[PDB]
Amino acid sequence: PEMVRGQVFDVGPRYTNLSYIGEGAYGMVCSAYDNVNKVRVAIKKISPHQTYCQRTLREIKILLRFRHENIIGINDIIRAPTIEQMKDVYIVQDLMETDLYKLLKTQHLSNDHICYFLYQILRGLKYIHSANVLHRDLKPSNLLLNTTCDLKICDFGLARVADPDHDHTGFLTEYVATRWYRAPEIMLNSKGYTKSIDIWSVGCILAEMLSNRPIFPGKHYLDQLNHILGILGSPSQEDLNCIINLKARNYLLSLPHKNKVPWNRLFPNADSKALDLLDKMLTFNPHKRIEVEQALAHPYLEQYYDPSDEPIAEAPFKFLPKEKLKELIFEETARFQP
Ligand SMILES: *CCC(=O)N1CCc2ncsc2C1
Repeated sequence: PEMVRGQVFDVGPRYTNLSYIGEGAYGMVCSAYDNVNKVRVAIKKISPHQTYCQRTLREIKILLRFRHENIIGINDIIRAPTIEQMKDVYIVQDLMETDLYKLLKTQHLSNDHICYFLYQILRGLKYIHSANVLHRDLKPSNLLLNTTCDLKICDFGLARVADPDHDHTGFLTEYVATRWYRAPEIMLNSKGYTKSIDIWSVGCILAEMLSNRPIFPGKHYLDQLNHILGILGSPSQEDLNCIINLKARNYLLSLPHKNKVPWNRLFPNADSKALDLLDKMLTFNPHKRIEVEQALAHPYLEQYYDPSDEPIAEAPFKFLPKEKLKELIFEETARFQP
Protein backbone atom coordinates (compact mmCIF):
# COMPACT_ATOMS: atom_id res chain seq x y z
CA PRO A 1 0.00 0.00 0.00
CA GLU A 2 0.99 3.65 -0.51
CA MET A 3 2.03 5.76 2.53
CA VAL A 4 1.60 9.50 3.06
CA ARG A 5 3.40 11.42 5.83
CA GLY A 6 4.07 8.38 8.02
CA GLN A 7 0.55 6.89 7.79
CA VAL A 8 -1.11 4.34 5.52
CA PHE A 9 -3.33 5.63 2.69
CA ASP A 10 -4.39 2.48 1.02
CA VAL A 11 -6.61 3.26 -1.93
CA GLY A 12 -5.91 0.19 -4.06
CA PRO A 13 -4.43 0.24 -7.53
CA ARG A 14 -7.30 2.37 -8.99
CA TYR A 15 -5.95 5.49 -7.24
CA THR A 16 -2.25 6.41 -7.49
CA ASN A 17 0.12 9.50 -7.39
CA LEU A 18 -1.11 10.69 -4.02
CA SER A 19 -0.50 14.25 -2.89
CA TYR A 20 -1.28 15.31 0.67
CA ILE A 21 -3.94 18.09 0.87
CA GLY A 22 -4.39 18.39 4.64
CA GLU A 23 -6.63 17.37 7.50
CA GLY A 24 -10.40 17.73 7.38
CA ALA A 25 -13.07 17.09 10.02
CA TYR A 26 -12.42 13.32 9.41
CA GLY A 27 -8.64 12.83 9.00
CA MET A 28 -6.13 12.67 6.19
CA VAL A 29 -7.30 14.06 2.84
CA CYS A 30 -5.22 13.46 -0.35
CA SER A 31 -5.66 13.94 -4.06
CA ALA A 32 -4.97 10.95 -6.30
CA TYR A 33 -5.14 10.06 -9.98
CA ASP A 34 -8.22 7.97 -10.79
CA ASN A 35 -6.90 5.52 -13.41
CA VAL A 36 -10.51 4.61 -14.52
CA ASN A 37 -12.10 8.08 -15.20
CA LYS A 38 -8.63 9.61 -15.92
CA VAL A 39 -8.96 12.65 -13.61
CA ARG A 40 -7.52 13.61 -10.24
CA VAL A 41 -10.03 13.03 -7.36
CA ALA A 42 -10.11 13.88 -3.63
CA ILE A 43 -10.00 10.99 -1.09
CA LYS A 44 -10.61 11.23 2.63
CA LYS A 45 -9.57 8.50 5.11
CA ILE A 46 -12.02 7.57 7.87
CA SER A 47 -10.52 5.44 10.72
CA PRO A 48 -12.53 3.94 13.64
CA HIS A 49 -15.40 6.76 18.55
CA GLN A 50 -19.24 6.51 18.07
CA THR A 51 -19.89 10.28 17.39
CA TYR A 52 -17.17 10.41 14.72
CA CYS A 53 -18.78 7.15 13.54
CA GLN A 54 -22.45 8.24 13.63
CA ARG A 55 -21.51 11.39 11.63
CA THR A 56 -19.73 9.21 8.99
CA LEU A 57 -22.91 7.14 8.45
CA ARG A 58 -25.16 10.19 8.41
CA GLU A 59 -23.00 11.85 5.77
CA ILE A 60 -22.69 8.74 3.54
CA LYS A 61 -26.50 8.11 3.64
CA ILE A 62 -27.28 11.77 2.75
CA LEU A 63 -24.64 12.26 0.06
CA LEU A 64 -25.53 9.00 -1.65
CA ARG A 65 -29.27 10.03 -1.79
CA PHE A 66 -28.64 13.59 -2.95
CA ARG A 67 -27.93 14.49 -6.52
CA HIS A 68 -27.35 18.21 -7.13
CA GLU A 69 -24.79 20.33 -8.96
CA ASN A 70 -24.11 22.47 -5.82
CA ILE A 71 -23.74 19.52 -3.44
CA ILE A 72 -20.62 17.35 -3.30
CA GLY A 73 -21.28 13.72 -4.37
CA ILE A 74 -19.57 10.49 -3.40
CA ASN A 75 -17.94 8.89 -6.46
CA ASP A 76 -16.58 5.76 -4.74
CA ILE A 77 -16.00 4.24 -1.30
CA ILE A 78 -13.06 1.88 -0.61
CA ARG A 79 -13.20 -0.63 2.17
CA ALA A 80 -12.39 -4.32 2.88
CA PRO A 81 -14.78 -6.97 1.45
CA THR A 82 -15.92 -8.23 4.90
CA ILE A 83 -16.94 -6.58 8.19
CA GLU A 84 -14.24 -8.63 9.94
CA GLN A 85 -11.48 -7.12 7.75
CA MET A 86 -13.05 -3.62 7.56
CA LYS A 87 -10.94 -0.97 9.31
CA ASP A 88 -10.45 2.23 7.27
CA VAL A 89 -13.02 3.60 4.84
CA TYR A 90 -11.89 5.90 1.99
CA ILE A 91 -14.42 8.29 0.47
CA VAL A 92 -13.66 9.43 -3.07
CA GLN A 93 -15.11 12.77 -4.26
CA ASP A 94 -14.65 15.30 -7.07
CA LEU A 95 -11.40 17.21 -6.54
CA MET A 96 -12.09 20.85 -5.74
CA GLU A 97 -9.14 23.36 -6.07
CA THR A 98 -10.17 25.32 -2.98
CA ASP A 99 -12.91 26.37 -0.51
CA LEU A 100 -14.42 29.67 0.61
CA TYR A 101 -12.40 29.64 3.91
CA LYS A 102 -9.05 29.48 2.03
CA LEU A 103 -10.20 31.91 -0.64
CA LEU A 104 -11.36 34.52 1.94
CA LYS A 105 -8.05 34.41 3.90
CA THR A 106 -6.20 35.53 0.68
CA GLN A 107 -8.61 37.03 -1.94
CA HIS A 108 -10.88 40.06 -2.20
CA LEU A 109 -14.12 39.04 -3.92
CA SER A 110 -15.72 41.16 -6.64
CA ASN A 111 -19.44 41.92 -6.14
CA ASP A 112 -19.98 39.56 -9.12
CA HIS A 113 -18.24 36.68 -7.28
CA ILE A 114 -20.19 37.37 -4.03
CA CYS A 115 -23.44 37.34 -6.00
CA TYR A 116 -22.60 34.09 -7.87
CA PHE A 117 -21.31 32.28 -4.76
CA LEU A 118 -24.40 33.35 -2.79
CA TYR A 119 -26.68 32.17 -5.60
CA GLN A 120 -25.00 28.71 -5.72
CA ILE A 121 -25.13 28.35 -1.89
CA LEU A 122 -28.87 29.12 -1.89
CA ARG A 123 -29.50 26.93 -4.94
CA GLY A 124 -27.88 23.94 -3.13
CA LEU A 125 -29.63 24.87 0.12
CA LYS A 126 -33.04 24.86 -1.68
CA TYR A 127 -32.45 21.23 -2.64
CA ILE A 128 -31.30 20.23 0.90
CA HIS A 129 -34.28 21.94 2.53
CA SER A 130 -36.62 20.47 -0.13
CA ALA A 131 -35.49 17.01 1.18
CA ASN A 132 -36.59 18.09 4.74
CA VAL A 133 -32.88 18.15 5.75
CA LEU A 134 -30.90 20.74 7.65
CA HIS A 135 -27.20 21.01 7.02
CA ARG A 136 -26.60 22.68 10.45
CA ASP A 137 -22.88 23.48 9.85
CA LEU A 138 -22.73 25.82 6.92
CA LYS A 139 -19.49 27.84 7.01
CA PRO A 140 -16.84 28.92 4.46
CA SER A 141 -14.70 25.74 4.88
CA ASN A 142 -17.72 23.60 3.85
CA LEU A 143 -18.19 25.48 0.58
CA LEU A 144 -15.89 23.97 -2.02
CA LEU A 145 -14.81 25.82 -5.19
CA ASN A 146 -13.21 24.59 -8.38
CA THR A 147 -10.99 26.67 -10.78
CA THR A 148 -14.01 28.16 -12.49
CA CYS A 149 -15.77 29.11 -9.21
CA ASP A 150 -18.45 26.36 -9.31
CA LEU A 151 -19.45 25.83 -5.69
CA LYS A 152 -20.42 22.65 -3.85
CA ILE A 153 -21.70 22.30 -0.31
CA CYS A 154 -19.93 19.54 1.66
CA ASP A 155 -19.80 17.97 5.19
CA PHE A 156 -23.22 16.65 6.17
CA GLY A 157 -21.91 15.13 9.45
CA LEU A 158 -24.13 17.38 11.65
CA ALA A 159 -27.18 17.24 9.36
CA ARG A 160 -30.64 16.31 10.64
CA VAL A 161 -34.20 15.85 9.39
CA ALA A 162 -36.13 19.06 10.11
CA ASP A 163 -38.35 18.82 13.23
CA PRO A 164 -39.81 22.22 14.09
CA ASP A 165 -42.37 20.72 16.55
CA HIS A 166 -39.46 19.56 18.74
CA ASP A 167 -37.20 22.67 18.32
CA HIS A 168 -37.72 24.17 21.81
CA THR A 169 -35.21 23.87 24.62
CA GLY A 170 -33.98 25.79 27.68
CA PHE A 171 -31.56 28.66 27.91
CA LEU A 172 -27.81 27.88 27.41
CA THR A 173 -28.36 24.39 25.90
CA GLU A 174 -25.08 23.02 24.56
CA TYR A 175 -24.75 22.92 20.76
CA VAL A 176 -22.37 21.09 18.38
CA ALA A 177 -22.21 23.24 15.20
CA THR A 178 -19.44 25.81 14.57
CA ARG A 179 -19.87 28.75 16.96
CA TRP A 180 -19.45 31.87 14.69
CA TYR A 181 -22.29 30.70 12.33
CA ARG A 182 -24.90 29.80 15.13
CA ALA A 183 -28.21 31.67 15.04
CA PRO A 184 -29.01 33.71 18.20
CA GLU A 185 -31.90 31.37 19.10
CA ILE A 186 -29.48 28.41 19.64
CA MET A 187 -28.21 30.22 22.74
CA LEU A 188 -31.74 31.06 23.90
CA ASN A 189 -34.39 28.42 23.16
CA SER A 190 -33.59 26.36 19.99
CA LYS A 191 -32.10 22.90 19.29
CA GLY A 192 -31.42 23.94 15.65
CA TYR A 193 -34.18 21.72 14.22
CA THR A 194 -35.63 24.31 11.77
CA LYS A 195 -34.58 25.52 8.31
CA SER A 196 -34.10 29.08 9.66
CA ILE A 197 -30.88 27.85 11.41
CA ASP A 198 -29.19 27.40 8.00
CA ILE A 199 -30.39 30.74 6.64
CA TRP A 200 -28.68 32.46 9.60
CA SER A 201 -25.38 30.67 8.70
CA VAL A 202 -25.74 31.76 5.06
CA GLY A 203 -26.30 35.37 6.26
CA CYS A 204 -23.04 35.08 8.26
CA ILE A 205 -21.24 33.74 5.17
CA LEU A 206 -22.56 36.62 3.02
CA ALA A 207 -21.31 39.16 5.55
CA GLU A 208 -17.94 37.41 5.64
CA MET A 209 -17.73 37.52 1.78
CA LEU A 210 -18.39 41.30 1.91
CA SER A 211 -15.46 42.07 4.28
CA ASN A 212 -13.21 38.94 4.44
CA ARG A 213 -13.76 38.90 8.25
CA PRO A 214 -16.30 36.78 10.26
CA ILE A 215 -19.12 39.09 11.29
CA PHE A 216 -19.70 37.51 14.76
CA PRO A 217 -16.42 35.95 15.95
CA GLY A 218 -17.54 34.86 19.43
CA LYS A 219 -14.86 33.41 21.72
CA HIS A 220 -17.26 31.23 23.72
CA TYR A 221 -20.86 30.14 23.92
CA LEU A 222 -22.65 33.24 25.36
CA ASP A 223 -20.12 35.70 23.77
CA GLN A 224 -21.56 34.60 20.41
CA LEU A 225 -24.95 36.09 21.40
CA ASN A 226 -23.40 39.34 22.58
CA HIS A 227 -21.54 39.73 19.15
CA ILE A 228 -24.94 39.32 17.38
CA LEU A 229 -26.70 41.78 19.68
CA GLY A 230 -23.83 44.27 19.31
CA ILE A 231 -24.74 44.58 15.59
CA LEU A 232 -28.50 43.86 15.41
CA GLY A 233 -29.14 45.88 18.56
CA SER A 234 -31.55 44.97 21.35
CA PRO A 235 -34.53 42.81 20.23
CA SER A 236 -37.87 44.46 20.04
CA GLN A 237 -40.62 43.87 22.61
CA GLU A 238 -42.50 41.73 20.03
CA ASP A 239 -39.40 39.56 19.32
CA LEU A 240 -38.87 39.14 23.10
CA ASN A 241 -42.54 38.17 23.54
CA CYS A 242 -41.90 35.33 21.08
CA ILE A 243 -39.39 33.91 23.57
CA ILE A 244 -41.60 32.19 26.19
CA ASN A 245 -38.73 30.62 28.14
CA LEU A 246 -38.19 32.83 31.17
CA LYS A 247 -34.45 32.34 31.74
CA ALA A 248 -33.84 33.23 28.07
CA ARG A 249 -36.32 36.17 28.15
CA ASN A 250 -34.91 37.62 31.36
CA TYR A 251 -31.33 37.29 30.21
CA LEU A 252 -32.12 39.53 27.25
CA LEU A 253 -34.11 41.96 29.48
CA SER A 254 -31.07 42.24 31.82
CA LEU A 255 -28.82 43.63 29.06
CA PRO A 256 -28.34 47.40 28.49
CA HIS A 257 -29.97 48.87 25.40
CA LYS A 258 -27.77 48.28 22.32
CA ASN A 259 -28.24 50.32 19.13
CA LYS A 260 -28.39 48.64 15.71
CA VAL A 261 -25.21 49.07 13.67
CA PRO A 262 -26.44 50.04 10.14
CA TRP A 263 -25.33 47.52 7.52
CA ASN A 264 -23.99 50.22 5.19
CA ARG A 265 -21.65 51.42 8.02
CA LEU A 266 -20.21 47.92 8.54
CA PHE A 267 -20.11 47.29 4.75
CA PRO A 268 -19.52 50.68 3.10
CA ASN A 269 -18.34 49.06 -0.21
CA ALA A 270 -21.30 46.58 -0.44
CA ASP A 271 -24.04 46.59 -3.04
CA SER A 272 -27.24 47.97 -1.51
CA LYS A 273 -29.36 44.99 -2.69
CA ALA A 274 -26.81 42.59 -1.06
CA LEU A 275 -27.27 44.46 2.23
CA ASP A 276 -31.11 44.35 1.96
CA LEU A 277 -30.85 40.53 1.56
CA LEU A 278 -28.23 40.28 4.34
CA ASP A 279 -30.64 42.09 6.71
CA LYS A 280 -33.40 39.61 5.92
CA MET A 281 -31.16 36.57 6.49
CA LEU A 282 -29.73 38.04 9.72
CA THR A 283 -33.09 38.65 11.33
CA PHE A 284 -33.15 38.02 15.12
CA ASN A 285 -36.60 36.42 15.17
CA PRO A 286 -36.32 33.04 13.28
CA HIS A 287 -40.03 33.21 12.30
CA LYS A 288 -39.39 36.55 10.55
CA ARG A 289 -36.17 35.32 8.82
CA ILE A 290 -36.29 34.95 5.04
CA GLU A 291 -36.62 31.33 3.65
CA VAL A 292 -34.36 29.88 0.95
CA GLU A 293 -36.79 30.25 -1.95
CA GLN A 294 -37.49 33.87 -0.97
CA ALA A 295 -33.79 34.58 -0.77
CA LEU A 296 -33.35 33.15 -4.31
CA ALA A 297 -36.17 35.47 -5.53
CA HIS A 298 -34.53 38.57 -3.95
CA PRO A 299 -33.53 41.40 -6.40
CA TYR A 300 -29.82 40.92 -5.51
CA LEU A 301 -29.89 37.53 -7.33
CA GLU A 302 -32.12 38.62 -10.31
CA GLN A 303 -29.31 37.85 -12.81
CA TYR A 304 -29.36 34.16 -11.80
CA TYR A 305 -32.86 33.47 -10.37
CA ASP A 306 -34.62 30.79 -12.38
CA PRO A 307 -36.88 28.48 -10.35
CA SER A 308 -37.14 25.93 -13.16
CA ASP A 309 -33.33 25.53 -12.95
CA GLU A 310 -33.26 25.25 -9.15
CA PRO A 311 -34.23 21.60 -8.65
CA ILE A 312 -35.67 19.99 -5.58
CA ALA A 313 -35.36 16.48 -4.14
CA GLU A 314 -37.78 13.77 -5.45
CA ALA A 315 -38.80 12.77 -1.89
CA PRO A 316 -38.29 13.94 1.74
CA PHE A 317 -35.24 12.29 3.38
CA LYS A 318 -35.82 9.46 5.84
CA PHE A 319 -33.41 8.51 8.66
CA LEU A 320 -27.10 2.71 18.42
CA PRO A 321 -24.71 -0.04 19.63
CA LYS A 322 -21.16 0.27 18.16
CA GLU A 323 -21.47 -3.18 16.43
CA LYS A 324 -24.67 -2.06 14.74
CA LEU A 325 -23.01 1.20 13.48
CA LYS A 326 -20.15 -0.78 11.87
CA GLU A 327 -22.65 -3.16 10.13
CA LEU A 328 -24.71 -0.20 8.84
CA ILE A 329 -21.60 1.52 7.37
CA PHE A 330 -20.67 -1.81 5.73
CA GLU A 331 -24.20 -2.08 4.29
CA GLU A 332 -24.40 1.56 3.15
CA THR A 333 -21.06 1.23 1.26
CA ALA A 334 -21.90 -2.15 -0.46
CA ARG A 335 -22.77 -0.60 -3.88
CA PHE A 336 -19.13 0.34 -4.59
CA GLN A 337 -17.90 -3.26 -4.26
CA PRO A 338 -17.16 -5.77 -6.99
C1 LIG B 1 -16.26 19.14 3.02
C2 LIG B 1 -14.96 18.81 2.30
C3 LIG B 1 -15.12 17.81 1.17
O1 LIG B 1 -16.16 17.15 1.07
N1 LIG B 1 -14.10 17.66 0.29
C4 LIG B 1 -14.26 16.78 -0.87
C5 LIG B 1 -13.71 17.46 -2.12
C6 LIG B 1 -12.37 18.03 -1.86
N2 LIG B 1 -11.49 18.42 -2.86
C7 LIG B 1 -10.39 18.88 -2.32
S1 LIG B 1 -10.33 18.89 -0.60
C8 LIG B 1 -11.91 18.21 -0.60
C9 LIG B 1 -12.69 17.86 0.64
